[PDB]
Amino acid sequence: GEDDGDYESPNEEEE
Amino acid sequence: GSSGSSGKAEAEQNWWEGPPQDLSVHLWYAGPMERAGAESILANRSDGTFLVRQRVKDAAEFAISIKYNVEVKHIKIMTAEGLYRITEKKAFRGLTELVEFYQQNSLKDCFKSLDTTLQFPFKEPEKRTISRSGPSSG
Repeated sequence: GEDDGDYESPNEEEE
Repeated sequence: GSSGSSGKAEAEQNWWEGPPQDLSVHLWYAGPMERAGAESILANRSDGTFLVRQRVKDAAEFAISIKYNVEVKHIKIMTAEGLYRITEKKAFRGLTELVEFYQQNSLKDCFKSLDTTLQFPFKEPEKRTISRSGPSSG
């Protein structure tokens, strides 16, 4: 799809 | 696919002739090396090692791979008109700065997962809190 999170993800909780 | 071929790429051969400016200058460098190639590096080395690798998709793409939590982590670095940033909130001007910056700012800020910052590069770390400030530059 469009989204791609192959690497680590940044602060999610923190909008 | 959902698979990962096996490889070691173990071979010490330097057939170069005085290469010009290149990431090499930095105490940390990583060519097109694959995942395993990076993991092993940060896996065998001391806990907290890191380096700078480039992606194949876009020549102008870097990634910071560091070993932590009994596992090797990696980050995708962006590039805008000669820029460098891994987050939308934060943004840098050069790759070097982004690296020499994390060493002071725990990646935990952005990557809550990684509760650690660049401890040691690929070649060798620094000493005597050596750093180069950027006067009216950047």
